[PDB]
Amino acid sequence: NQKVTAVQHALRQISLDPTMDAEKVEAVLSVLPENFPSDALHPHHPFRNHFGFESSVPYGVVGSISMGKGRKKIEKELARLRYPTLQR
Amino acid sequence: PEAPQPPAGLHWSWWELYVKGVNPEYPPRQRMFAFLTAQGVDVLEMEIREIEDVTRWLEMSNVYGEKFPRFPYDVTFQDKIEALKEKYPL
Amino acid sequence: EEDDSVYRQFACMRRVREEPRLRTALESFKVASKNATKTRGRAWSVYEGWPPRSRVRVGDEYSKVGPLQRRAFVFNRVDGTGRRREPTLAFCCGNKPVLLLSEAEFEALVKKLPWIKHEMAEFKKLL
Amino acid sequence: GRTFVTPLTKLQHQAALPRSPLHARFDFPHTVHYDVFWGPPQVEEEPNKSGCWVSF
Amino acid sequence: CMNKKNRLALRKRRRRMGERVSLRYR
Amino acid sequence: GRQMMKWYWPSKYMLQDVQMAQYFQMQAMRFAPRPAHVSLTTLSATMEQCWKKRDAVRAFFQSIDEKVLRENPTLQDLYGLYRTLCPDDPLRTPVDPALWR
Amino acid sequence: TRGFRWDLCQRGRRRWVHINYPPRNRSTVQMLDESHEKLVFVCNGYIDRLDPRLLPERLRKRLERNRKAALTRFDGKLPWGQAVESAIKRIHTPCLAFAQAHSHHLLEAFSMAEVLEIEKLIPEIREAFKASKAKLAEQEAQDKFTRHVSVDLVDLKEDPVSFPFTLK
Amino acid sequence: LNPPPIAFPSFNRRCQKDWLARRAFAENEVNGRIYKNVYQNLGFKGPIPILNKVGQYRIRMRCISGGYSRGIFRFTRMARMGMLQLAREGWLKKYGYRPGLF
Amino acid sequence: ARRVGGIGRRCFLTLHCSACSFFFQTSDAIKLILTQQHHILRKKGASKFSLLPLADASLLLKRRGALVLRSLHGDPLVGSRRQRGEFAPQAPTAEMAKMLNKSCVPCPRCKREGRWEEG
Amino acid sequence: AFRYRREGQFTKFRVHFDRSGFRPYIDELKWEIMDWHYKRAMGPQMKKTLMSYQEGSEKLQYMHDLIALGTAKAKFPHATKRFFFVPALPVTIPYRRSSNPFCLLSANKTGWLQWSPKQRVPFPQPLGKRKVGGTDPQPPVFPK
Amino acid sequence: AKHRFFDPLFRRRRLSFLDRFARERIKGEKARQLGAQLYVKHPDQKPVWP
RNA sequence: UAGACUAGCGUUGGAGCACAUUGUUUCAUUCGAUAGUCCACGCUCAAUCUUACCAUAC
RNA sequence: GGAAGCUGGAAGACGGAAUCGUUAUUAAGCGCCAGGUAGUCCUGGACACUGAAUCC
RNA sequence: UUUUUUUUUUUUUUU
RNA sequence: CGUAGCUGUAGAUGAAUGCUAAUUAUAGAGUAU
RNA sequence: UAUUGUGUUAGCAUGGUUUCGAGAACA
RNA sequence: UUUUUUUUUUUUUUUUU
Repeated sequence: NQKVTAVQHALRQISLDPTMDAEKVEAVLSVLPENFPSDALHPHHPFRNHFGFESSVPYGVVGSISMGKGRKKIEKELARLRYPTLQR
Repeated sequence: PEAPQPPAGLHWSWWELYVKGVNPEYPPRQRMFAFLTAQGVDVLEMEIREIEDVTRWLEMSNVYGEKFPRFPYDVTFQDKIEALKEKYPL
Repeated sequence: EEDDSVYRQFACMRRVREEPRLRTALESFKVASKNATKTRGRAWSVYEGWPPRSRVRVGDEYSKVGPLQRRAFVFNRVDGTGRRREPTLAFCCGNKPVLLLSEAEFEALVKKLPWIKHEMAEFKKLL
Repeated sequence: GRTFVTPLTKLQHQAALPRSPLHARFDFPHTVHYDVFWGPPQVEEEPNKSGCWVSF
Repeated sequence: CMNKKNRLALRKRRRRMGERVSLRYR
Repeated sequence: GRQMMKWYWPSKYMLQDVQMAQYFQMQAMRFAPRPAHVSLTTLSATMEQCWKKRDAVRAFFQSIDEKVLRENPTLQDLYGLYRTLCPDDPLRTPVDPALWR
Repeated sequence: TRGFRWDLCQRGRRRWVHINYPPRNRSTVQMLDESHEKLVFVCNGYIDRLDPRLLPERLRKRLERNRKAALTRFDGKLPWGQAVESAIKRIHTPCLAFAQAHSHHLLEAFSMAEVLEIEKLIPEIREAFKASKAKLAEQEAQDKFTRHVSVDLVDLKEDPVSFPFTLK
Repeated sequence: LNPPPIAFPSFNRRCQKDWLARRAFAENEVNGRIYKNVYQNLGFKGPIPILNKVGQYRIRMRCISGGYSRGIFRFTRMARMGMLQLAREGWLKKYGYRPGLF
Repeated sequence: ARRVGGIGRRCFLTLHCSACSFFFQTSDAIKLILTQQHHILRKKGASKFSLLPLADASLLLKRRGALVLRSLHGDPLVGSRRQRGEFAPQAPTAEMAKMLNKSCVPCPRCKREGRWEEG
Repeated sequence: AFRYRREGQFTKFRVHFDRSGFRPYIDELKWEIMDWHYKRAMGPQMKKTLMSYQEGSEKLQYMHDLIALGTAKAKFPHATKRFFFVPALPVTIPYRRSSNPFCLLSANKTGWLQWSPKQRVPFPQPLGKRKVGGTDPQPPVFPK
Repeated sequence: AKHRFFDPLFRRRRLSFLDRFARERIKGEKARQLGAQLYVKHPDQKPVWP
């Protein structure tokens, strides 16, 4: 899903309105997260590297009174970060 | 007779039944759900230890009447409701 | 292994390679932090702008050093939660072992004042 | 008031990360070891199962 | 360490760690 | 704080009730389908768009050297998918060293 | 099975005026029910003071060295009045105090002369309450922001692993 | 006659009181460190009366299948009779309990 | 037989110096820093000047001086009765070495800056 | 010298509980002993209610399927059996969703498990003539 | 159909009081008054449950 | 054919816990009586809680 | 409550009489810790070394 | 080991 | 590891270790001579 | 994730479980 | 390696103003 999304969104800049005459080559290479700084990802935390990647580890209770719990409000934040900090 | 359970992914969620008080058949919890929902708090994403703590005050202040809201350090029952709302907006 | 022949020919990749100094990043953080926490930042505002203890009437209140009194004593007492506001009247010497609370208690004292006045005379004055 | 930078956040800013799986970050041999607990469904989590060390 | 057996053990133990404690009585 | 809490027996007045009304509903919804296809839907209805603009994207790689291919997540995937529709497409003498493709 | 605290076996802060807590001929309390704090009652007072002037040359030298010094020594007073009771002067004067509702603890006492002075100063003390009300509004705005909390990072949070980034 | 149903203990006021202090200490555990930090920085030793009723030492061992507050271990969490009945009912065999050895 | 240090001639109370050749136990460390207080105070640049009287050489040998030195030295070798087996006391020279080097105290042998080390 | 006969002596008398490879067992038994009584009391009761009304039992199930999915996927003609109701009970043990592919409960997508109508090997096997506690509803009687 | 689970220890106790209710003689008015509000109705048929 | 004998060796003092006589508004309800379900009893540890007791009051 | 420095003229060389029992890595000495969920015993539990004699 | 050492021993382990 | 072996002192008629103006450590609190 | 009163007369001579003290197990 | 969101007593729970 995350490979197709990047590719599909990139075709918009390649469709004609042989060579590109080196004028609009950077346009297609600017709308992707690879060659983009990670400083604007969160205005409340201006830093280079703050966010990591989420894991695929199963979570939750097999059967109990708390089946529909999942992750807590505060737990979801650390699930998408490399590691917790104490700068906030 | 019984409400549906459309959880995420699966088709059964015991958490919503307990907080709503439909399965446990606990009158104190049934009246608590209609009260917090009107205040605008996300009760569905609350801890198990905190839901019972608030429910105890609702029943205690009902049978004996709203005349003993005393708490340690001079705390009012309204402060807890406001504080919890911020942590659980809607 | 890094090739410098590609980053020089493209501006998009140059930004990623460039590492802004901490000074530039810290400047932006201050603005964002203040905007979010607009209603926070000051804790102790009963600084000397009004000097603590009392400011309206000070000196010779309850120090049992001479006959009669000179002036009264009024100030505010912080509540246990730090949100409520109530006045204060009682002041023995600095510690204030006894507090008269807000005017709710002082009102009853005036009503009971004539009752005690007529009782103390016939209580033990004549014996 | 003061707004200092924590040491943990400082390290994050200064870190040359790789650009995709085919790029070698380090330039020396290194072995990574970690203990993973596997077994029947336990009612409680087993502690002391999050160690990670590197040898060279 | 109330008796002379356990109490003297503490003094002897410290003597092997690079300390000198008087011994003498008890 | 969490060490002392682990004592005594748990509560007994919070068990699941054996209600017949909820039993029938569970059985009825047990045979539901799984029409998720979250990943397949994204790929589907996408190959046609590339085929329409096949000539437009043909010149993209001609003006870009192999050394410039630094962003593989967006470029390597695009090149691989493009070759699926057109197995034969010799653009120039240089080619991948059997590593990136 | 020893005691919990050793502070109860010591004399606390001096009360200035000494009054016998257990009453013998006390009247009946009135009012002071809704408040349930600081009940009003009448009792008998007993003033006491010490003037170190009539002491002998032997004991006066040591007493002054402990009282008028950089720091207090032996509480800045002699032991029990085994021989100094001759110079002790005490005058009986009716007084009153307040006690806690449930705790039943003595707070403080006031002399009869000081009680009458309060009545004469009623006009002077009543007007002083108006000044406090003026600052009530000013302090409300400054004391409300006295709560330090961490900056909220979530912002109704995104799932920003790689995608979404074009969505932003 | 009929040995007790070991899953559900009988009523006991003293047993319930011990668990009450556990919840109070957990919430106040954060405040305990703050009181020690302020005194350490200033360099003055003073008492903390507030910790008397919410202290960690107020709680002590108790028998779950019981209500006595003596003769309870941290491994079994049961009294003399609690372990005897549990072991004789055939419940510890799965957990590696061989009574053959002394 | 009854040697000090045991079979392995242990020494968990002495600290070596990088410069010159001189070692002393932790007992003498307290006296050295207190005696050389004038140099330390002047190095940095009343409540601050509280230990001035303790700098006297004769006062340390009196009854009052003997108690002051013992108060600071808590005898780290002595501990609780339950500290048995693997839970045994280690060499406390790690903390002493840091303070002795940061305070910039001169060595009695040769006047030098921070040159002490664990040993 | 017996080496194998004296194995484990070191970690019996000269080792701490928190500094050894031995794991606690009380935690697992806490949630295991309680669940046994739940299945015993509610076991026969659930089956009795299911068998109370023999005929017309499948009508309720058929109508319920028309509201959840709408189209009856398991529809069959009048000359074919619909289904067989199995008395199941809910799960009370708070098991963790482990990532073990060989587990029997990690892949559970429902809060109900089958119950054995008959067992030949009782789990709570006594070591003597003693009975199981809580298995005597009727009070006793004495000759008097 | 509803069937609320109850403590097994309470089941045997319920029958003990009910057995001697209409069979044997029970002394004291308070025992009958308080005993006629806990074991007189089935746990599943109660209006309120703790 | 045990105890009885033949070796070794711990005691009529000063000290720790406990039973008991004498104090107590409260000084922990108690076992067993003479070869012992008797003295660290269900004290595998009492400086608050463990504590059942008395005082005080809601 | 535990331990330590200093100080030291607390009460004891009485009795070869008598009562408690050991089936030998027994008896007699000496040394170490595991639990008792802060410290907190001379008892109980538990390991190791020297290890004699008699008619039992 | 004739340019070698410079010395007491424990209660799980070289699988 | 303790009594070691070995080896200096007095081949002890005088080695008893409790009493306490005073400090070491745990603990929220164990204080006054 | 606490939740169905009583730590009170009455156990040797009517008691369920456990156990101390004395006696016994052979063809 | 990076220094600031606003602010009136000798009378900082000890002094005859």
